[PDB]
Amino acid sequence: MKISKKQIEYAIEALRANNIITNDNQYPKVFKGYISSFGAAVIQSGLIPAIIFFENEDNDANADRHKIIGVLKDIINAMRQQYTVTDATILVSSQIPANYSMAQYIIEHGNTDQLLKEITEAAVAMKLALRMYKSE
Amino acid sequence: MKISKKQIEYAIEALRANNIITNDNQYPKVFKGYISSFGAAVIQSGLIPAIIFFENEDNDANADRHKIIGVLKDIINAMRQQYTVTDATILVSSQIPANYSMAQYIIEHGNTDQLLKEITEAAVAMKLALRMYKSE
Amino acid sequence: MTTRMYVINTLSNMHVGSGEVNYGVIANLIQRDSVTNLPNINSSGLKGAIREYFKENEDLVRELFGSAPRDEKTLPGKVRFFEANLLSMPVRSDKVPFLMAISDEVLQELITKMKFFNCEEATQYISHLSTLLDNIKTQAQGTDFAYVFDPLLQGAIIEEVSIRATCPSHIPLQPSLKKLLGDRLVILSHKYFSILSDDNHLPVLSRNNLENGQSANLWYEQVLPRYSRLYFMLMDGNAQSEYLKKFRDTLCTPSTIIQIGANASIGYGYCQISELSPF
Amino acid sequence: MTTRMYVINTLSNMHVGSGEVNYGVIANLIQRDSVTNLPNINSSGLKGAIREYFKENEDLVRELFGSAPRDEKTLPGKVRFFEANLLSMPVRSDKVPFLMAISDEVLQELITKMKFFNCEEATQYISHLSTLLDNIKTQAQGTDFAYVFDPLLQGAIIEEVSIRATCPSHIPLQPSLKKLLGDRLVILSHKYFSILSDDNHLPVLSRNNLENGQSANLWYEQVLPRYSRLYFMLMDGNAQSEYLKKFRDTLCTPSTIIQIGANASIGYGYCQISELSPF
Amino acid sequence: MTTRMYVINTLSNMHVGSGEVNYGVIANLIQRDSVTNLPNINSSGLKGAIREYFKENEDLVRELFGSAPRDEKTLPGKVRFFEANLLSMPVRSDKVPFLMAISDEVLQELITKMKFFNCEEATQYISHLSTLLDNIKTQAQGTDFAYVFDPLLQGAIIEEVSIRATCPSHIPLQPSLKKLLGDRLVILSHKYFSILSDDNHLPVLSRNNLENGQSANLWYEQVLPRYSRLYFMLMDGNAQSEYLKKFRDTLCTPSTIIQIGANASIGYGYCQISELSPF
Repeated sequence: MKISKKQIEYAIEALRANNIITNDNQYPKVFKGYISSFGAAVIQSGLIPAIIFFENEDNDANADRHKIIGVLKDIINAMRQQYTVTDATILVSSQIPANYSMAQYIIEHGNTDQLLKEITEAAVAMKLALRMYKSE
Repeated sequence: MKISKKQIEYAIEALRANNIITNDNQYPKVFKGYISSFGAAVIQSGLIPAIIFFENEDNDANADRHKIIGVLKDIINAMRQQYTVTDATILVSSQIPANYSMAQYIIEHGNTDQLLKEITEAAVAMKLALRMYKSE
Repeated sequence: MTTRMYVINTLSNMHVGSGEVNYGVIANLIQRDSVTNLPNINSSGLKGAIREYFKENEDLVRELFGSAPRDEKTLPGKVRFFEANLLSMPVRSDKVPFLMAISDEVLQELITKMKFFNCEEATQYISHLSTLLDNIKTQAQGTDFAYVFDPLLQGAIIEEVSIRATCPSHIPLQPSLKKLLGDRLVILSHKYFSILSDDNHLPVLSRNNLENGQSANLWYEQVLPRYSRLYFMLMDGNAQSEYLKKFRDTLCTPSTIIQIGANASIGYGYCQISELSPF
Repeated sequence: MTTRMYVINTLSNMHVGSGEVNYGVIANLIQRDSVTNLPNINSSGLKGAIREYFKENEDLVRELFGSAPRDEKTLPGKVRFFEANLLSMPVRSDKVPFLMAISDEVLQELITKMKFFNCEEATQYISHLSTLLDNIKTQAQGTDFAYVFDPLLQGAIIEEVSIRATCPSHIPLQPSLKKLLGDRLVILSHKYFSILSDDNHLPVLSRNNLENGQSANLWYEQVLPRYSRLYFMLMDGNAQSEYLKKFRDTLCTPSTIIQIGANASIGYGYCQISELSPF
Repeated sequence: MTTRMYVINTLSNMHVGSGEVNYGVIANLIQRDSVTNLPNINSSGLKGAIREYFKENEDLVRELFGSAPRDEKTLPGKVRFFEANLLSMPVRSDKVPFLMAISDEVLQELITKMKFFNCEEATQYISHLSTLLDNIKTQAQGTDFAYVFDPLLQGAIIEEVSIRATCPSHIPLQPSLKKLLGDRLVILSHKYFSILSDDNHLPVLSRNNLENGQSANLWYEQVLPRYSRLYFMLMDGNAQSEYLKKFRDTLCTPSTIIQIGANASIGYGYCQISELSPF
């Protein structure tokens, strides 16, 4: 496992797009813990349980916790955008619909290893990209 | 990777400049491990993840681990100076702005081959120059 | 008398830590083979662990493993230790607590290694393992498969809902092969085995450091599951017969447990080493 | 009859030290080619290892390799040992555990070396290799390529360089070329192979020395992956036919394993030597 | 018939011992020209190598090279060998494995030496080389340069000195100049060529002597990278037409390989001599 600079760029763009990094290049402190907990849940419980937990918006948490799932979808979409025709025959290169539920997308597409690898890549990229910024 | 004396002097000046060596020629003992581990992190994780890890200032580290990234930038900038400027030279003798963090610079300027070589040599110079001082 | 195959049966979880900075979830990962990316014990670590076990017998260690790092004279090691490649990994199921998971490519690598190195009892093992491999390939016809050799273990979920077991009632599993590879044996396609043996599916253990009852650190550790089987080759050099016999007798006794890897004080990596039984 | 090509099939991870002070992460580096910067074995190391294997037959080593370093008389060696250049290297894949990677420039170098030296079976190999290379150049049309010759390996990924191998249906792979270049063979551009074979992508292993459970040292070793293939030329001088025939028979016997490089006691650098098969 | 230029075109790594006192690390260093500090082979070395190749032809050796040492007949040699100067050297690149590096000063020295010796069929060569050099100087305009002659090879990186090779689309390279100076040819300043061929940049190899696993001795050797091109002038005195013809044909035959250098048994210094062609 080695995270590419392109993945970090996608993570930065997605964090800015789903209103996580402010215009002052700062983020709420709880999102680092959110991302670490998501990684731990993914490895321990599974993709479906972790994505279902962090896709919730009725959660009374201290911040908009679904934003990391939105950033995940944005990173995966950007990754699938740069897929080659050689890759498109083996990998599912389709862009994940924006309104579509990420957990529902995973479930309807089985539980393929491709989605798990993409989720793990994007989670580590989110971790590093958040580490690049300051936490106020 | 032979010892480059000029890079050693650059490392000495940068270590003094980024408040690592005290007025009495001593440094926090943990910085030895920081310098030693940075090269391994670059080799076996990637340059961007290693820089992001060592540039973070929200760390639970015994000292200011981010000072080594500033020293690295100072050594790299000193090497960009005294570059033989000619039409055929591959090396970009453009100095890294102080306002830009090191992680952003490699992200925005996507010619990592020069940056990787410079960062590796600067880290070797760092480790070799840290040995002139007391390991308190 | 020269080359021997030994099976490592781990009585607890094993962590042979690689020197790796992972910035994802698992801070400490285990060593993986440079080619097949399967968990393995580096020959240096195995030699160090076995030498540590025999440290009391100065003569045996000096003659078989070599001289100590701090010595005026250095003595070349006589016995050659090869890296311990993974053979069987327990996989969680629904019908049974755990099955012993092997892959067709792992079996191919084992047959190739036995052919190349000429183990002591290699001929019959090579013949029967080969025959089993052609039978499995004939049945599979390219598609992914999970083949068990007990009719009771049919439809078992091999750690993943996608991987369901079926019993091919044409492939006999000989008793000696069962002894070598494990009791409840499932042979998987390489896709299935690599899915089951990757960094997202290997067992992980959570650890934290407390300071006066309050947590200071928190990290995740990757371990090789308990009762896993790894095989390594031992080459007798020009070593003395007496020391070699003592070493083999001590290594292959049921009361000998060797610590391999990290976290010795908390029980990680206690193993039993068994010589390749005659077929 | 003078010049024959021998292929080195490594059974373990090989480390041939270069004696270069790195001052960086990887203190111990492996030897690399003078011109192509590919991993290689110096002919001195090859000669020393093969002499060490044949040290029991004192007459044969005196006749072929020459006199011992301490000997009142000096006798020049009759056999010419050429440096072993990397032919194919194992690269991590997803469909299969690993692929046999070769670059078009490595193939061009092989063709050039066979033309210059005129190996025993050079003509047919040069003809078929040139046809393969011309077909590859026609198919690629100057772009970056990754071509596999089994239709089942289409879309196989190279892990270090995140590309997937295509299947050019127009190009045949002759069985003797498969036996020479390795099974599950992928041919890719020089850029891809150079990235796959640089210092950052070769297997680097962490090692330490423990003193009463406390770590005394720490260093990193890089190795050439197991199952790598290397080729070298063997030119016989006015060597006696009897000793030459015994040498070839013992060297190419499947029971013969030669240790080239360092870390012998931990099973590093064990290889098999085979001749160029008739086409 | 009076003076012919010959090109060496080494197939392996050359080590010609300078035999001089050492101030430094490398115990064995290669010969260099006193004035230009460029790698060179002494005329004595060339004569010895070619004489050893033709030793089985007693009459040819006696007629061309003369009497053997400690022979009482005292026969001088009818052929005069001139010092071999380094023409082209391989240089690491990124687009291609290596590049053929010829410096403008070596080209000027080649033109000057061709005019001085009045080499056979050298008039057209001198004229075209002078046109090439004049066009190069016109394009350079006094600045350091790196010029390639293939549109594919434009933008190649010389790793050691970090200069990008541009393609001058206004200068022609005639086919005979490609045959002489080499394939994948880059023309650079002597400032860079001196750095590329100094003692810190050309390959240095560590070599060992082992005694039952104990390192008896240690030293370092430096070698000239393979595929290097060196040129020397042969003054064929008015000798027998038949022996001169046989020697020229044997030398030019692509089946010939001549060993000039030290480490013969480990394949150092094997070369293919070719004479100047028309144009």
